[PDB]
Amino acid sequence: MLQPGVNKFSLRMFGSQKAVEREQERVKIHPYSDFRFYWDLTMLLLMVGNLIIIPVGITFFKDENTTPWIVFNVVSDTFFLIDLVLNFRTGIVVEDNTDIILDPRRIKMKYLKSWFVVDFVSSIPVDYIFLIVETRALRIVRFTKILSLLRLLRLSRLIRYIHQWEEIFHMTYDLASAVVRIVNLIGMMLLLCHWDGCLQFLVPMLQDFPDDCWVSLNNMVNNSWGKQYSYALFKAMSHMLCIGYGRQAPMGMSDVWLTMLSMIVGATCYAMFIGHATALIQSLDSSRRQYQEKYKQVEQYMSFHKLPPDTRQRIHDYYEHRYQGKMFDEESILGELSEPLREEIINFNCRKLVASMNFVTSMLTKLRFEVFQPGDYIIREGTIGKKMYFIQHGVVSVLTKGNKETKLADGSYFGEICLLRRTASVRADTYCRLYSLSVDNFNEVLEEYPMMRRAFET
Amino acid sequence: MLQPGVNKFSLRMFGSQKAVEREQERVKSHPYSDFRFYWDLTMLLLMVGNLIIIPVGITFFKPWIVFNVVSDTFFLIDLVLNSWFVVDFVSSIPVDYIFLIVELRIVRFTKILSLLRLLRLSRLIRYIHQWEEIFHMTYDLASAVVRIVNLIGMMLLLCHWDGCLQFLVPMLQDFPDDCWVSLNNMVNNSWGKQYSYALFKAMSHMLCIGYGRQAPMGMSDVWLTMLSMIVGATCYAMFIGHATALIQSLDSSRRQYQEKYKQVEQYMSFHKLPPDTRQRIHDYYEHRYQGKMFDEESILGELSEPLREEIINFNCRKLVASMDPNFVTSMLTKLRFEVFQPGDYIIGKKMYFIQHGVVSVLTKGNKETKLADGSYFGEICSVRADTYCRLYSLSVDNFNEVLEEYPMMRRAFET
Amino acid sequence: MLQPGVNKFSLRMQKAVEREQERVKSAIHPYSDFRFYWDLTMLLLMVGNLIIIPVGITFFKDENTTPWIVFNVVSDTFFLIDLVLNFRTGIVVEDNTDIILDPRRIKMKYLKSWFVVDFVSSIPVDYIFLIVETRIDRALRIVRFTKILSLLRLLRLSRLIRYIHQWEEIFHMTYDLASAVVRIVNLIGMMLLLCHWDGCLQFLVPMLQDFPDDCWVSLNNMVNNSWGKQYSYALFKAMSHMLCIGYGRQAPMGMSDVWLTMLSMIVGATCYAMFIGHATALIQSLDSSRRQYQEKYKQVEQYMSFHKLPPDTRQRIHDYYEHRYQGKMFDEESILGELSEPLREEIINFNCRKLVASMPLFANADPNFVTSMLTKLRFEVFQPGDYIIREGTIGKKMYFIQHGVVSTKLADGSYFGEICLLTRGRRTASVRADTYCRLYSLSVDNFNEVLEEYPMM
Amino acid sequence: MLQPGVNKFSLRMFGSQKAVEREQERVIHPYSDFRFYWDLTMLLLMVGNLIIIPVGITFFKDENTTPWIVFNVVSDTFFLIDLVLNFRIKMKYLKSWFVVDFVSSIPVDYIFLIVETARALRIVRFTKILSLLRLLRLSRLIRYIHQWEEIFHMTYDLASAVVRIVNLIGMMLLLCHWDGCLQFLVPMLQDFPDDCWVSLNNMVNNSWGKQYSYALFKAMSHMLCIGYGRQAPMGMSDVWLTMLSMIVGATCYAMFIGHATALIQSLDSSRRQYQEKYKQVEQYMSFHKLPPDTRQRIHDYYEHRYQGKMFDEESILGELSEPLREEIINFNCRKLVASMPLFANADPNFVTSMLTKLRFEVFQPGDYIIREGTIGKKMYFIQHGVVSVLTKGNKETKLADGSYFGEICLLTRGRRTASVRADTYCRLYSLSVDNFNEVLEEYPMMRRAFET
Ligand SMILES: COc1cc2c(cc1OC)CC(=O)N(CCCN(C)C[C@H]1Cc3cc(OC)c(OC)cc31)CC2
Repeated sequence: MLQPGVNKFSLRMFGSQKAVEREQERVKIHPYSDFRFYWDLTMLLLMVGNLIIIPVGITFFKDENTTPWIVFNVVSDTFFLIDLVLNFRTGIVVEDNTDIILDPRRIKMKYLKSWFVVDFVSSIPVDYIFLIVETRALRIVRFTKILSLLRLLRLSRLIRYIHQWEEIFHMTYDLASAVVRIVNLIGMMLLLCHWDGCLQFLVPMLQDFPDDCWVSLNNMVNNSWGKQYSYALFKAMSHMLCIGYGRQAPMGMSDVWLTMLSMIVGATCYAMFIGHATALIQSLDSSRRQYQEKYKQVEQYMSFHKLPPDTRQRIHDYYEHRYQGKMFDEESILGELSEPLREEIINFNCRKLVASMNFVTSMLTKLRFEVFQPGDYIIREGTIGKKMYFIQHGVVSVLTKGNKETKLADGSYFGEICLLRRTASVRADTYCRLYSLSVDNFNEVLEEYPMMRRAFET
Repeated sequence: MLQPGVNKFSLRMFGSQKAVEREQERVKSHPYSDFRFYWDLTMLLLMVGNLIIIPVGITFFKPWIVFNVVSDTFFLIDLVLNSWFVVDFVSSIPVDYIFLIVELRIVRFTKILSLLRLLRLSRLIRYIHQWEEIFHMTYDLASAVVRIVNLIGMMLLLCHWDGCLQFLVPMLQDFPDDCWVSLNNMVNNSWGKQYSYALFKAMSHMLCIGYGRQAPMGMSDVWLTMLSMIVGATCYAMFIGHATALIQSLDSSRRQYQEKYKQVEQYMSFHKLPPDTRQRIHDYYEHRYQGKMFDEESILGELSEPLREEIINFNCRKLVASMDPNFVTSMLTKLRFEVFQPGDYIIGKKMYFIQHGVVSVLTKGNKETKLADGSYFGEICSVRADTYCRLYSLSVDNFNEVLEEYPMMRRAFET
Repeated sequence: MLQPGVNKFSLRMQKAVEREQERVKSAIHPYSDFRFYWDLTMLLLMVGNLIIIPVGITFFKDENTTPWIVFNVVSDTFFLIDLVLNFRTGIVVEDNTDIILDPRRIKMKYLKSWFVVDFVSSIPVDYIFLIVETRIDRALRIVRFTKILSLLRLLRLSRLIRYIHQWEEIFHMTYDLASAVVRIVNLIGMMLLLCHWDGCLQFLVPMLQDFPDDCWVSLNNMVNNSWGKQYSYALFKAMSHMLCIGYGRQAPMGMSDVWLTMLSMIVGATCYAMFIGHATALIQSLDSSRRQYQEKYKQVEQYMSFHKLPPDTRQRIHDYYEHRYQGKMFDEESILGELSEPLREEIINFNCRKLVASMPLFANADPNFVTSMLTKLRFEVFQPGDYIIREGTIGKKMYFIQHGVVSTKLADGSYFGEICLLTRGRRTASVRADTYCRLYSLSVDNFNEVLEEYPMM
Repeated sequence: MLQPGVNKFSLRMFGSQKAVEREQERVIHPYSDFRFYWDLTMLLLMVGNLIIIPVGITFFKDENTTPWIVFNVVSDTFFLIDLVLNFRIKMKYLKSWFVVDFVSSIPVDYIFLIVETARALRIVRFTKILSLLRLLRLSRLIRYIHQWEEIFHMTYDLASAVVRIVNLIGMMLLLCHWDGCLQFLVPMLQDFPDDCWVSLNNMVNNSWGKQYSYALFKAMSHMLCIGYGRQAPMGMSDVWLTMLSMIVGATCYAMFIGHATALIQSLDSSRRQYQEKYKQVEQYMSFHKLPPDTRQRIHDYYEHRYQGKMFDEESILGELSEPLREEIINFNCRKLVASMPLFANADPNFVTSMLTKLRFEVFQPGDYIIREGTIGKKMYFIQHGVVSVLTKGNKETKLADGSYFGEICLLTRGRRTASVRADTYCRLYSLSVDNFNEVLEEYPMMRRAFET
């Protein structure tokens, strides 16, 4: 299973099949192996369970040496040693370059600059081994508890595993991905609040019961772990939201300093999260802002030249019925694409129109999109012929004595004459989305294409 | 009648009347029709009444039987006329009354079923968006205040929901001694006071001021105020972020003007510019752009040909005609805007058209010639500027292409 | 006298000033000195009223003392005077000299700018109401309605902001950090005025309802305390509502207090939120070229990572950027483009005459095409160790050394290999860069085209 | 060592010692190493006094013992030496901060009380007020730190960002404890009022530890806008001090949060500039109706061409100088363009010009690169991926990195003899025929060599 390649992500990370096979011959543990996926899924599950339950067990409750908590801790930590020794035989992507690092020497030397020390200190049963090497009892309990808090260093594993797997899975960068990111931020913040509540319940217990503690004043001595956890989370979330100090203001120096640090970090983190979410939602609403800026610049330009209200209203109508209220660019998007994709776009969008009438593939590279408005002349009499048109969605009425009122439907074509002084003229009935072809473009595309131009001229 | 026949908001969707007859066969095959507009308006009024009345009735005052049955009739009209199907299927029928047919806990079940009736706010969300672009006034500061007031509006109905919920939860489970009601002794006071205190706790929790006159004691109070605080603060913070972003976007053009002037400040810092020029540059930007930015070239090259023709005509018809439509029009299509500054020398291969201001001519023979709006000069193939002129330019080369492109009387023009 | 004859702000917007006189010779101009001083007198007197009236009408119960009445009536006389002077005045709006000398024109324009508010604020509605009541002749109701109708005078905020805006659009000479501080202190002034008004209201709303036991005045034992020791705590509650600190000493109890607290939380916190957003926007707009430089460097580093460049180049490019743009943007081509001619040639002259005129060929000739080719010059920045030109390479680009000394050693004002342009072939000199030499450049094509367009020399 | 010749990052400013020799030729230098050591000791002693002076003034009533006198006189002497060292350029500085530096450096309070020796208690109050006004090392520290910003900086990445927020929070905690000591000092100077908060809290004779750790709590509660403290102000000098504390704390915290959020947002800017472009393109496909397959095959092209890494190749190349563009293009393309035999014998100048005429191009698997019967227009130097060339009765021949397909019709014409197809995301380097023609017409040295 160490050989990578799964249609869920490998076929998207590597569009062609062969590249995926190339990954396989790279082996001839891999980052993209399915066994790695299963291992990291089980990891995330069990280790998030640890990050949630360990602060509850070690801060609240008594008689920690009971069988269920002990066996849970030892099995989790043994899995942690397993993945720790696995980290000495693995591979990661470096600076986005796909490097297998199947050599243990490399995955040791270059890993000797990572956070390996954090994983070392976290993934060893410090509480048990420190108790054994020592073997004042309350003081030893204090050390073993405060070092048991070091099991929460698995947040580093969580964040690194998320970072290596944030880019693997995507569906659509719309509200679906944005809500995923904001939900991840909210989950991290509630994890922080849970940790802070457990800390504010444990620091009194670590000192043993004070008389100047929030626990004594609130009489939360021997009621329940559920209510105590609920009220500690209450204090932590009130601190970050800046509601207050719960029921009573701090009374003891220990709790004064504790609430000071808790509320400073909570307020700072809440402000950071709120600003990040606001920036994310503005990025979601980015498409409207560009159009708003362009329209405000247009309005200021019209005011700078003192245009009459009729022209201003016509300009407003043209802008609202050209860009449809949110902005895009023809030139840049058609210039930042490879040849096959550009020809695919110009074929699908603009081939049915020409098919209603390799020269064509070279003529299609000169069709300029163009939108007019009702009542506006397209071609005017007395104007030298310089352009034709290819209706994509519009109805143009020819102005002629014979052609009193016509409605040219989709896929029509006019102005072709004088290509090879307009005889007539046409208006716009509805919102017509024309195309265009300058006579110079036709002359060029023809003169680099002579081997059929010798019959085109006829 | 499915025929819209609207010349006020359907005219914005389709400017010409002809498309109206097109919409005619669109009927013969409507969201913009009169009947749908009337139905949506009546349903909108009734559902606003729903959102601001039913939470009051379900929580307080444990008549109203008249209002709920008639409301359900119009909801059924929506479903038969009709993405979000189970939501309407649940919050479109009298679930509370029909639940008793299936069956104190039962009575409580009817109310929590009625709590699902609020989901039409989602229908309002979709509706309020699709009325947003059909009609508009302008993009001035006034419309922004309207948007902010509407934002405050749905956040305030959210406050109403939150207060009703915060009064209901300690009311469903009788009234425990640890509930905020028991602590405030306001068990049997007036409806006004109860609603005021509920909306007050909700207001404080979202606005992060306090809990009120007390602090949560029972587990129900703690957890209720818990989620109240988190959701209220979060939603209010995003609301304020959106409002401030919109306000800052209102005066955008001034912002880009300021950033461009800051970049010019850096540029003048680099080249050790003398203070006189460092002040003249500031004045020239204060009057050329008037502290608010635009780009004439991009806008002109972006507009459709008839529109661009309209603006260029309205700007320069009197200017050029003061010296065939096609030749003069092509000449107009090549005028550049060259706002000058007082005391700046002007001029010889270019001619100048003065739209605004006063220009002076310096010569040794005659003392000067005073010119005004519309006068043409520089016609060859030095002079000063007195006021903040807005001269127009005609480069000789551009004149050459304008002449050569039309050969009907080209040799006559060069003659 | 009514003619605008100032030499401070009318100068900024010279013969046009005489044209301003012309627009008055057709007969008060908004830019007139007397108008400006009179508007300043209203500025002071408006600030005074907006502070005193809410305190006077709320505090100092049974306000039958004479000096307050004298001050109020004289202020009302100034208000009638300035309202009637608002008739037949020039209003420069839309950056256009709309002097509207026509009485109908000034009438309609003033009727387009909160006319009815101006009348209702200017007229002493309290005095007229009391005099008509005395002419006519529930007593306590009339007593409270006296203060209620005197409260109509707070509509003068609209006039105050209108006058300051008529001056805000004039005083815009600075847009540096000083202007940001001016905007910030204006925001703080408006916010503190709202604090003062909310504090006065926190007492007025109870006061107009006498003093019920549920009001905070009763519970705080502040019924009989001094006026200062009441205003201070009222403003304390106003700021405690605005800043979202708390309800004050004790939570709201009565329905009136609860609803007033709700309204104060809204009008307080929302306005403070807009204030904070404005402050953050201004402090970020203070430093923007640094942000743009950071974005450009991030894009360049991102591109450099895209091409898997060796670390030596990844250090050389970083050094080049930090010693070329040095954390602050400058786009020479665009800035020069969007400048009118005379400023452009002035900048180019001051930059380039001493540098380029060192060698004799262009110095001898007439400086018109010389100025043109100077405007055609380009900015180039080099780094030590990189050879500017190579031996056995076609010499086509001269260099005018504005700064630094590079290798013989050439000091500032020298020139690099100008003989290559007039000759042709491969240059045999490999000049070595030794300093951060900011040079100037051109091309042989530019030289050929300037000699073609100007073949006189 | 009063000259800036140093063997550290100062060299990064001025590479060659001859460039450094210019400053040695001109030349106390602020950039000198001795001034560097003096600035570090200034920083250390300045932060020490900025933490200790407000506490020494307020809680330590009549600290007439010798240690405090020694501390104060050492500070006075060292600040005076710093002032006299900080002194041609003085006239430019003359209208700046000499009143500031004079009042900050000298012991105004101590010299004031010497000439004096209920007037005595008022003199003590004046001494305390003068020593408080002497705290202008806030401004001094701001100046000296702001000097360092231009002096040295490695990168503006996340590493420096967290440092910037840490600096802001350190300055803000400086403000916190200043306000904490103030909230005790102002009531203390009046003598403990009955209605004051200290009296209500019974914190009248408690130790320095409590009187500091709860005053700090009170003074940064108003900063985090959490509340007042144990009680409402009650006292009215107290409520005015609460006015000032509320305003300054909330306003400064608002500015600090705005600045920090803006920094963390500008930290990730390229991703935003790519997301905006992708939203624009998404609207482009929404406008001209297209099948979902084309939408997917454009999304894939962006995800494997820009990779979410938003950069503009033309602008980045242009804004660089030629003696820096040359190394980039060389490292990217010397192996590729020297691979084919015809250009291996080409002139280095001709090679570099052809490199400057090279253009980056990307393709997708299954998409034709060159077709059958089309007019040949460009040339290709494959840099990545594998390409499948199909030439009539030919199987899927697979060229690799460094190869070249399309070299035909480099100067000739005719229809395409073969059709190629991309097997992977082959990142090519295109090369148009007209560019080849123009480089040969401006380098006619080997026109006759390439004529064959
Ligand atoms: C009163 O101070 C602020 C208020 C607002 C804003 C900014 C403020 O300070 C940064 C804008 C905003 O997002 N908010 C944040 C609201 C979040 N909390 C709940 C508001 C209150 C608690 C908090 C947190 C603060 O710091 C961010 C703060 O600074 C004085 C004020 C407050 C809404 C209005």
